[PDB]
Amino acid sequence: GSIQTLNLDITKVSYENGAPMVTVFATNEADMPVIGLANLEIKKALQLIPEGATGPGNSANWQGLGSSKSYVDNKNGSYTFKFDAFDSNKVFNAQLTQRFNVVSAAGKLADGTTVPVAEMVEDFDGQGNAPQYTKNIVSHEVCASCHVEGEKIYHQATEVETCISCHTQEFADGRGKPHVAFSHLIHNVHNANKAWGKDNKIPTVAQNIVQDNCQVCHVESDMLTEAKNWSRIPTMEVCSSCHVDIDFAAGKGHSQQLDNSNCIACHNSDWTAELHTAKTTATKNLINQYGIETTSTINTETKAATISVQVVDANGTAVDLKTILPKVQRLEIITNVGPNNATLGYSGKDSIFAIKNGALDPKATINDAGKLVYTTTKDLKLGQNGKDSDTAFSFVGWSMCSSEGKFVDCADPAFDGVDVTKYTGMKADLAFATLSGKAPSTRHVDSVNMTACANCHTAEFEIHKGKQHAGFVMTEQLSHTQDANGKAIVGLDACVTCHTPDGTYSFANRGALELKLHKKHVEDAYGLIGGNCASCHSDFNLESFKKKGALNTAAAADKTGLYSTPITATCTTCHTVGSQYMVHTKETLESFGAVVDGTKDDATSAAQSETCFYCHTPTVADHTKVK
Ligand code: HEC
Ligand code: HEC
Ligand code: HEC
Ligand code: HEC
Ligand code: HEC
Ligand code: HEC
Ligand code: HEC
Ligand code: HEC
Ligand code: HEC
Ligand code: HEC
Ligand SMILES: [Ca+2]
Ligand SMILES: [Ca+2]
Ligand SMILES: [Ca+2]
Ligand SMILES: [Ca+2]
Ligand SMILES: [Ca+2]
Repeated sequence: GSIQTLNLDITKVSYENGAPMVTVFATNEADMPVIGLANLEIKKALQLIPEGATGPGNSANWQGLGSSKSYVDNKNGSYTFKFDAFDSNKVFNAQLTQRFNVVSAAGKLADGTTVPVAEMVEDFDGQGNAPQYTKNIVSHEVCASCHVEGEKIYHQATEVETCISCHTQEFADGRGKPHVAFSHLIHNVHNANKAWGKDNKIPTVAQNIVQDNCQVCHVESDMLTEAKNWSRIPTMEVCSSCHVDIDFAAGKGHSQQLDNSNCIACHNSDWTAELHTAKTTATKNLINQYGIETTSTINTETKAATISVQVVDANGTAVDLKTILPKVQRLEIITNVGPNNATLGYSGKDSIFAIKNGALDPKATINDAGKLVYTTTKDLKLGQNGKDSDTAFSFVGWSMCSSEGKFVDCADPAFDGVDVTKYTGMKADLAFATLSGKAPSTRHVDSVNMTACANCHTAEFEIHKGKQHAGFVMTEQLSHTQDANGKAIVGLDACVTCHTPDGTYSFANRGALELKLHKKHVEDAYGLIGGNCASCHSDFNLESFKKKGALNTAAAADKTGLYSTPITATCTTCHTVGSQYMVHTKETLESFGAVVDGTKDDATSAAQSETCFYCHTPTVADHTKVK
C-alpha cells in the first residue's frame, strides 16, 4: 500500500468558540479520502499585518498566533483541529487576514500504507471566509526547479511557504537577528557577497547557478497578486541581503536613510526591475537575433564530410555570412562517427575553428550562396564499425562579438575568449550524413533532454563558453524527434562528438557522456540532486546498452586507456569499485560478465556479456530496484 501524493485542503475555519476550529480534508492522488493520518499538524497559525502598518515603506508581515497538534480524525478524510493555547500573546485581530500552515509528516498509516510528506498554507478573513488581502509573492514551484521536490530544503520543511511561515519578521526580531527573516535569508544564501551560518559558508555554488537572476524565483502569475513586490517594495532589510556594504544609518556607500519611507520615491519599480534583469534580457535578445541551419554530405569516393552552414535571422530568412563575418567571434565544427557509439575517440574526431575573431580559416570558405563550407580532414573511418558507423555527425558551435547588448566587430584577432562579457555564444546545430546515402542513424534522446538542464542552468546556458569554446546554446535547431505530445526534443546527443566512449582529452576523466554528467553532478551538485535521477531523466533507455561498446573508465599508470563493459561503466561513476559505495567486488562484477578497468579489446568483446539487468530493474522513480 502506497500513496503517491497527499493533497490537503482547509475546508472549514470556525471562530464561533473563540479559538478557531480548523478542518482539513486529505485525499490521495485519485482524490480518495485518506483516513488515519497520525502526524498532521497546524505548524503555524498567523495573521497578516498589512503593508506599511509598521512604518512607511515597510513590508507586510506574518504575526504569530500559535500552533496545534490536537485533532480528531473524523473517519471520512477530514480532521478537525482545536487550539489548547491559541494566541498566547493576545494579538488576534479579526480584521486581519488569517493564515494556517498545515503539515503532514511522511510515515505510515496503521494498515501500513506509506504516506508522503505534504505541506500547505491557506488564507482566510477573520471569520473563516475568503481573505480580503494577501502577501502572495512566490510559490513553492520555483524552488523545485533546482531543489528536489518533496525533500527538505536545508531543514525543517519542503515547501517555501512553510519556511516563510516560521522565518517571519517577528521571529527575527525576537531573536535579535534581522538576517533570519526569510526575505533577507533567501537572497543571502544564494549570493556570495557575504557568508552565512556559524561556519561562514560563502555561497559560491549558489551564486554561480542563480547569478542574482530575480526571475528564477520572482515570476509573473495571476495566482500571486503580490508577485511584483520584488521591485515594488524596496527596503533596507531586504535589499541589503546582497548589497552588503551599505550602511544606511551611517550613510556610507549611500545617503543616510533612517527608515524605509523614501526608498520607493527614488528606486521606482521600473528601474529596480529593469536594472537587475537588463543583462540576461540583453543576452537572450542577442542569442535570438540569428540562427544557423547546417547540412552535411559525404563524398562517396573520398569518404570525407562537407559541412555547410547557413546563417538565418530571427525569422528564418537567409543571411549571407559575409555580411556578419567581422562580428563572428568563433565558429567550430566537430565531427565524429557512429552516433550511438562514437568510433573516432577524442583525439581522432575532426575539429576546426572555421572562424576566429572575424577571420576565416584557410580550410573554410563562404560560397556564392553565402554559406560557410568546410570539408573534414581526419579519417572518418565510415562503415568500418558496423551499420552505426555509416553515419557521421557534426556539432557546430559559434559566438558573436558583443558589448552592452549590441553585436560589435571583433577588433582584436588574438582575442582569447576568456572575457565572456565581450561575446555571446549562439545557437548550436547538428548535422548528419551517411556514406551509403541511406537515412542516418541517430542517438536516442528520449531519456535526458535540455529542458531538464535548463531548470537549473536556464535555457540560455552557453555551455563551455570561454578560452576553449565559443559556447554551445542548445535549442530546437538540433532537434530531430518529438516526444509523445509532439514537443521537439532538444537532445544532448551532439555532445558525444567529444564526450566519446574513449573519453575526452585524458583517459582519466570519465569523459564519455554516459559518465561525465553523472560525475560532475554527483561531485558538485549533490546537495541539490542527491540520488534524484529525475533531476535529469524522464526515463532510462536501457535498450541503448545493446548499441554500446566499451566505455573508458580509467587511465593506466602509463597513461593509456582502461575500459569497462558499458552497464558497469555507467553504474560505477557513482559506485566506485573498491569503495564504500559499491557492494560488488571486482571479482563478483567479472562473474556477472563485466570487464572492470581492463583493455579496450577485452571490454569490447564482453560488452554484451553483462548480466546486471537480470537482477537490476532500475526505474527513474527507484533506480535501486532489484528482484
Ligand atoms: C536554481 C536557479 C535555484 C533556485 C530556483 C532555488 N535554489 Fe536554492 N540553491 C541553489 C543552489 C545551486 C544552492 C547551493 C547548494 C550548495 O550545495 O551549495 C542553493 C542553496 C540554497 C539554500 C542554502 C542551504 C542549502 O541547502 O544548500 C537554501 C536555504 C535554498 N537554496 C533555498 C531555496 C528556496 C527556499 C528556493 C525557492 C524560493 C530556492 N532555493 C530556489 C539553486 C536554486
Ligand atoms: C520554524 C518552524 C522554522 C521553519 C519552518 C524553517 N526554519 Fe529555518 N531556521 C529556524 C531556526 C530556529 C533557525 C536558527 C535561527 C538562528 O537563530 O540562527 C533557522 C535557520 C535557518 C537558516 C540559517 C540562516 C543563517 O544562519 O543565516 C537557513 C538557511 C534556514 N533556516 C532555511 C530554512 C528553509 C529553506 C526553510 C523552509 C524549507 C526553513 N528554514 C524553515 C526555524 C525554522
Ligand atoms: C529565489 C532563490 C529568489 C531569488 C533569486 C530572488 N528572490 Fe527575492 N524573494 C524570494 C522569496 C522566497 C521572498 C519572500 C516572499 C515572501 O512571501 O515573504 C523574496 C522577497 C523579496 C522581496 C521582499 C518583498 C516584500 O514584500 O518585502 C524583495 C524586494 C525581493 N525579494 C527582491 C529581489 C530581487 C531584486 C531579486 C533579484 C536581484 C530577487 N529578489 C531574487 C526569492 C528569491
Ligand atoms: C541579490 C539577489 C540582490 C538583491 C536582493 C538586490 N540586488 Fe541590487 N544588484 C544586484 C546585482 C547582481 C547588481 C548588478 C546588476 C548589473 O547587471 O550591473 C545590482 C545592482 C543594483 C543597483 C545599481 C548599482 C548601483 O551601484 O547602484 C541598484 C540601484 C540596486 N541594485 C538596487 C537594489 C534594490 C533597491 C534592491 C532591493 C529592492 C536590490 N538592489 C536588491 C543584486 C541584488
Ligand atoms: C533618492 C534620494 C534615493 C533614496 C531616497 C534611496 N535611494 Fe538607494 N540609491 C539612489 C541612487 C541614485 C543610487 C545609485 C544608483 C546607481 O546606479 O549608481 C542608489 C543605490 C542604492 C543601492 C545599490 C548600492 C550599490 O550597489 O552600490 C541600493 C541597494 C539602494 N540604493 C537601496 C535603497 C534603500 C533600501 C532605500 C530606502 C532605505 C534607498 N535606496 C533610498 C537613490 C536613492
Ligand atoms: C540542478 C539540480 C541542476 C541540473 C538539473 C543540471 N545541473 Fe549542471 N550543475 C549544477 C550545479 C550545482 C553545478 C556546479 C556549479 C558550480 O559552481 O560548481 C553544475 C555544473 C555544471 C557544468 C559545469 C560548468 C558550469 O557552468 O558550472 C556543466 C557543463 C553542467 N552542469 C551541465 C549540465 C547539463 C548538460 C545538464 C542536463 C543534463 C545539467 N547540468 C543539469 C546543477 C544542475
Ligand atoms: C569538444 C569540442 C566538446 C564538446 C562538443 C562538448 N564538450 Fe564537454 N568537455 C570537453 C572537454 C575537453 C572537457 C574537460 C575534460 C573532461 O572530460 O572533464 C569537458 C568537460 C565537460 C563537463 C565537466 C565540467 C566542465 O569541465 O565543464 C561537462 C558537464 C560537460 N563537458 C558537458 C558537456 C555537454 C552537456 C556537452 C554538449 C552540450 C558538451 N560537454 C560538449 C569537450 C567538449
Ligand atoms: C543530469 C545531471 C543527470 C542526472 C542527475 C542523472 N543522469 Fe543519467 N544520464 C545523464 C546523461 C547526460 C546521460 C547520457 C545520455 C546519452 O545520450 O548517453 C545519462 C545516461 C544514463 C544512463 C544510460 C541510459 C540512457 O538513458 O541514456 C543510465 C542508466 C543513467 N543515466 C542512470 C542514471 C541514474 C540511475 C541516475 C540517478 C542515481 C542518473 N542517471 C542521474 C544525465 C543525468
Ligand atoms: C550517480 C548519478 C549514480 C548512478 C550513475 C548510479 N547510482 Fe545507484 N545510487 C546513487 C546514490 C546517490 C545512491 C544512494 C546512496 C545512499 O546510501 O544514500 C545509490 C544507491 C543505489 C542502490 C541501493 C544501495 C545499495 O547498497 O544497494 C542500488 C542497488 C543502486 N544504486 C544501483 C545502481 C545501478 C544498478 C546503477 C547503474 C544502472 C546505478 N546505481 C547508477 C547514485 C548513482
Ligand atoms: C543478482 C545476482 C545481481 C546481479 C546479476 C547484479 N547485481 Fe548489482 N546488486 C544486487 C543486489 C541484491 C544489490 C544490493 C541491493 C540493496 O538494496 O542492497 C546490488 C547492488 C548494486 C549496486 C549498488 C551498490 C552500492 O550502493 O553499494 C550497484 C551499482 C550494482 N549492484 C551494480 C551492478 C552491476 C554493474 C552489475 C552487472 C555487472 C550487477 N550489479 C549485477 C544484485 C545483483
Ligand atoms: Ca480551502
Ligand atoms: Ca503543498
Ligand atoms: Ca550571502
Ligand atoms: Ca538544424
Ligand atoms: Ca548477451
